[PDB]
Amino acid sequence: IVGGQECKDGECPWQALLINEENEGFCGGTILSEFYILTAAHCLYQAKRFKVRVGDRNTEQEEGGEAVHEVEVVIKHNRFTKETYDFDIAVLRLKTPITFRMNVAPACLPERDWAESTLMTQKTGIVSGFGRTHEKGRQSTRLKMLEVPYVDRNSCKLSSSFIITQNMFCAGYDTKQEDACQGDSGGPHVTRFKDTYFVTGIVSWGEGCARKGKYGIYTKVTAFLKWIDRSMKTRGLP
Amino acid sequence: CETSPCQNQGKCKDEYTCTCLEGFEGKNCELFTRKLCSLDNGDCDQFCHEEQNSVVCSCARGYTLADNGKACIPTGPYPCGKQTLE
Ligand SMILES: Cc1cc2cc(/N=C(/NC(=O)c3cccnc3)N[C@H]3CCCCN(CC(=O)N4CCCC4)C3=O)ccc2o1
Ligand SMILES: [Ca+2]
Ligand code: NA
Repeated sequence: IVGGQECKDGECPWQALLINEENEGFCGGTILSEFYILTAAHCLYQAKRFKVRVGDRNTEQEEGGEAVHEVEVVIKHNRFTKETYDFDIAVLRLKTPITFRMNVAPACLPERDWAESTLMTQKTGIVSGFGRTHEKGRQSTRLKMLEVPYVDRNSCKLSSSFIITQNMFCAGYDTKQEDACQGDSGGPHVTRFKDTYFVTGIVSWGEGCARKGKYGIYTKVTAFLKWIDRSMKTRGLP
Repeated sequence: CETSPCQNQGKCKDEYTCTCLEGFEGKNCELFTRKLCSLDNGDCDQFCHEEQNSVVCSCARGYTLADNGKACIPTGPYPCGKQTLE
């Protein structure tokens, strides 16, 4: 995250971090329940093995209440398109359940029609992660969040060198130096409504970080609410 | 009350007071309480939708819809979408 602020205690409790075989974070995720994490499909191809850490605010310092969970089942959207990042969505089912506590809680999945009329029409949403704090810089060891304005679809398409599918949306700033960045991929974009945070996007891709005339591109969660529901109603091995 | 300052058949007392019929609010009963999702989210805490030209509210994971049909009641200390207090 370029700009924004560090998350305070309890502030970004649905953040998850995908950690590779070296224990390095390489992508984020969003906590949906005791057993399910939402992430980007493209992330799955960027570590041979990975696990999911929750409850971490500082990666260079174990601090109790952090926990690492193994992944039992990976559910990538079958229509993930490598060339365009269309359908950049996956769900992970965990081997053992998360126990919710300070800094560890799920974000709400909204109903689709309601989300389209009442969340996607708000001025802004909030993106979070441990990714780079500057395009040419390094991953944060501290979890950060950033308020990002929604950008209208026409503007989004016109800004982009690459196809913006109906499964994506733009958020961010034309020239203000604030954006998500590499390492934030897969993490939460949430939208507040009356004191409650609902999942509205998955950090997906961007041409650089906070470049003038470029926006962050997010997987549009509304297009996948039914798909997420099916993936989750599953509830353990038979 | 001589001018009938109370709208929609509200009842005027007396510098004056309006006692509104059900379905009306505002000082002068000039505001409808019934409304659709486009306005104040239908008075729902969370999800609003319309059935039969009528508002129905519902709640996300970790909540139950209160008997009043609008509020959402948490089912535990860590319901979805709330920053953690402790
Ligand atoms: C919301 C949000 C903003 C943002 C910025 C990010 N930043 C990068 N890249 C760099 O900033 C960079 C900078 C300099 C050199 N190399 C890389 N993402 C790059 C990473 C490198 C691969 C290119 N690629 C994919 C790509 O383009 N596709 C075109 C259509 C289909 C996919 C990125 O997505 C990464 C995630 C982000 O999520
Ligand atoms: Ca830590
Ligand atoms: Na920009």
